[PDB]
Amino acid sequence: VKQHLQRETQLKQVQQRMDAQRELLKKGSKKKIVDSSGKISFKWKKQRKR
Amino acid sequence: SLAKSPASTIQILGAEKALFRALKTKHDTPKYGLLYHASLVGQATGKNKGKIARVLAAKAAVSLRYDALAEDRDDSGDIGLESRAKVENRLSQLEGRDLRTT
Amino acid sequence: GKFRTILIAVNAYGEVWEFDLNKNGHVIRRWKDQGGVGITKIQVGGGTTTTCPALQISKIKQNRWLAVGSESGFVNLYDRNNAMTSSTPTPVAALDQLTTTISNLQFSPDGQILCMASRAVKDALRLVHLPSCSVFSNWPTSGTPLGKVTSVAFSPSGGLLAVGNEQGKVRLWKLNHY
Amino acid sequence: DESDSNGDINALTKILSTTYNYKDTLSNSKLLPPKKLDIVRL
Amino acid sequence: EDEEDIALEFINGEKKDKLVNMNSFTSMFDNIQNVQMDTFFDRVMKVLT
Amino acid sequence: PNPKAFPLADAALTQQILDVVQQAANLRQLKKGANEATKTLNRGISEFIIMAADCEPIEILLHLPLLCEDKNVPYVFVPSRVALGRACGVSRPVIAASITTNDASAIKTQIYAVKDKIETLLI
Amino acid sequence: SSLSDQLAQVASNNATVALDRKRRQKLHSASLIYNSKTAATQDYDFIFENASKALEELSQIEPKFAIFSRTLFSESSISLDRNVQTKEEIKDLDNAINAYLLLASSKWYLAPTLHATEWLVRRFQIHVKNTEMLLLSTLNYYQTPVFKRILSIIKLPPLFNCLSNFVRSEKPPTALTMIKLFNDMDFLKLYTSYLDQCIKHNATYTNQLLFTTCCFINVVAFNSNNDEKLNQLVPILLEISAKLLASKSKDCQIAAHTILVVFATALPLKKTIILAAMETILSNLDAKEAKHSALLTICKLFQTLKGQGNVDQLPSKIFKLFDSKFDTVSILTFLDKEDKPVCDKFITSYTRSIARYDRSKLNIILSLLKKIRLERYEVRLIITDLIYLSEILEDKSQLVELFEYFISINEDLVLKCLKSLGL
Repeated sequence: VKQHLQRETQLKQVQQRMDAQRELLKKGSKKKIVDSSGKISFKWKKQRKR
Repeated sequence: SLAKSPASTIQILGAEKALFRALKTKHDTPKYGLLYHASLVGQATGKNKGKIARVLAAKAAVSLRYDALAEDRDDSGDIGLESRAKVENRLSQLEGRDLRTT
Repeated sequence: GKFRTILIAVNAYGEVWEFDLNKNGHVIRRWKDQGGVGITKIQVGGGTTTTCPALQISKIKQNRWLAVGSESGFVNLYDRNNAMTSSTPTPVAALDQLTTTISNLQFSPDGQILCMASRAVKDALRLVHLPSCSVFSNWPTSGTPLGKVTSVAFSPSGGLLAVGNEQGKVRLWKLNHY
Repeated sequence: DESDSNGDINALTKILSTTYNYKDTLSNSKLLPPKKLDIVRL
Repeated sequence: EDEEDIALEFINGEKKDKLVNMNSFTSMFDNIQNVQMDTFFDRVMKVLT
Repeated sequence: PNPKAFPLADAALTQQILDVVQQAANLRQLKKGANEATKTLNRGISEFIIMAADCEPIEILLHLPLLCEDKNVPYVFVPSRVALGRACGVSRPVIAASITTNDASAIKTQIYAVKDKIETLLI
Repeated sequence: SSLSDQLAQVASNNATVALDRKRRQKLHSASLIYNSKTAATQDYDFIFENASKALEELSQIEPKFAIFSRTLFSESSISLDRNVQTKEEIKDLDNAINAYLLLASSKWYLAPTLHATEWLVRRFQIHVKNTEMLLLSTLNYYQTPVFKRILSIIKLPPLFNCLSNFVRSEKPPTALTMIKLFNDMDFLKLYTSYLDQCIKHNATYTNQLLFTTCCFINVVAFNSNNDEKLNQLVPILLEISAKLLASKSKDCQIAAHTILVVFATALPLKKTIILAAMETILSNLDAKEAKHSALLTICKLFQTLKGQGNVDQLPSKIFKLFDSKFDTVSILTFLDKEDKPVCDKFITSYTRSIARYDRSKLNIILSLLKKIRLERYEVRLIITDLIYLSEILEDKSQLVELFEYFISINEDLVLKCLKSLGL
């Protein structure tokens, strides 16, 4: 059971980061910020997609 | 249960086998499943059959649910009927869009 | 020689109060705009107002068109005659050609043209025909040196529309029908 | 053949035979047509 | 009162007209099969309105 | 106004919601529409659920609170679908929506405060 | 010019003279009902005997094929060739074909009709020599396998390149493509020629009229962008409107009603054009469905009419003719109908004409005012006209009641009018 659950969380992380990448691809007006501990993130300009 | 499920499922519900094979080997997903024999798709033609399968599936989810849970039912198929009007319209307009040049 | 001023205030959420001012400030009427979560600007037009200020108390008219411009880029246009008498009204039209944040709602003095303009990106202005409530479709094209519009000013009589953008320049256009 | 010499029926034919411009001009009816501005930059 | 005020009253009394746009007529090509042309006229009227 | 949705917020809590969802969608940590919320709930990633108490008919999202009860996730209604649409940032009425999970957001404190509020109401 | 160019020219000329056995097999093989192999085997006698039978059944169903049986289906018409008779005879025979096609355009849902036109198409080469009129007459039929077969057979004249790309497709052409077609202009000119001919022969019908009017509607639709193109498309559709008005078929007049309402709401027009239109519509108004439709159309015409003096008094003869066709009872009925289409400007011009002309049906006037809601400026205008009639005409209790109604409802504008003129 233990390795079930840990593999589960690992795959959750993989899927989350990979959907972050997809979103990166899709559309909009992105912005790349290096958050204080040194970690990248993306913020979209306030914009209603038509 | 059937209303419990979301739209994309009710689209794909038949050909779950090919779906899972595609998923576990990274080919491209099927599209029709059991709603093939629905008469709407039965007049659609090709890529149109796919698009109509999708829209009909969504409207099917709506109608399914409303018949399923509503405390107060008219049993007259009003939501389904107007839905059929909707998808009929979407169909014929899509059909009318021809892809070639004139 | 007798009139009255009605302040019309708008909290962001979408709740619109209407006070009068002749008697000390009381709440004449309160209603909820339909939708419009992030609401930022409000204007009235068509009669007389702080954008077409009249000349003598004989020249004061009662206003007809109400515009609620809201943050995602929307505009809801309202007809006073039935909004006031329904006290939980329905929009007469919705304009959402724009896509960015709304900053400037103004009217022509007549109330025939509703000039809306955003502020977050170049080329962000459009004019709307009333009472059709329909956006005009031959201006402004991609060769209109607008820039980030920040202030929208008609003139009362002449028929000019002066628009002022961020780069530090206003620009003129004259409407001919006026 | 031809010889030119209660409502009729040839009124439309005649009037369109006469007039050269149909989107009216003489009006300037103190109203503003939709979907078309008359705008001059300055 | 004054002439500009009459003109303002003219603008005010003007009421809106639902305009035509380039794709607001296909449903008749849809329902053109065996329906009465009076009904067709009704259809066009209510599509405008 | 609809006697079918049981938990329905006020103006104040509606304001709080629609704000949190603006910033969520502005980050794209929000998923939209009833079908997609249904997916997420079954995914077990749904942080919580907003619904719109003015969709005709109402059943077509009335089904979800079944899932919510089962999976122990908060769900609330707000009374204006056009509001929820222009809030989440699209061009249509949006009868439902759900906020997802990501601990790397700059909005964890807001999201838990709000879900505290909705829990308070629901319980 | 290129040698091959001039030779292609010559071929297009000579495409039918069955010069050789091969080209005879090809030409004679092109045909409608049968498949190619049989359409090559079978013979003139077979075709003609069956066709004559088909003419017999069709003359039974509709008795006016008889002269066609007289001429186009005679044993001589077995004998004769087309490609050697002189040009006078050719224009003659084409006129005859046009007559037949005009008539046969109405009954295409019948295998006997199919066989008759089959005889024509394989004996006279109508599928190459009278294609313009053939396609026009059959054009309202474009989901059916008959249109399939006919398109597939025929070389399409330059005005049909849309169908040209549709030649032997699998699915019928779509209204979108057909609307492109009609959006072209010279094709509209040809179509109007066709409809004038069809009207003057007075053989028109529901399917064709509905289709063609819907097509014009969508033409002004897709043209609604560039007001210039409409500024040059006005004539065509107006003359077709007038000529449809010329008919005696309530269907034709209400089709004209439709095309007028759409064109008038898509362009701002001139008052003279509008009033002339209303006049002729009324002048040929005969039926009662036409009455109702014309009422709606006239109302809309005035309501969309915009300019200086939108509420001017209706001219004299026009006003008398309108009263004659619609005494006040019809008007009050249409008004107190619950549909309530905006018709106030028409109402007001009507009232101004009544006051300036009739001076008697003032109680009808007040009833109408009590029945419909108006707007301030035209109310002022009507009041001013009433003031003129009070100051000129002898005082009338009905006029007093009119003033009283205004006093009950909006006396203050009456006061403003009095201060403009009077005590």
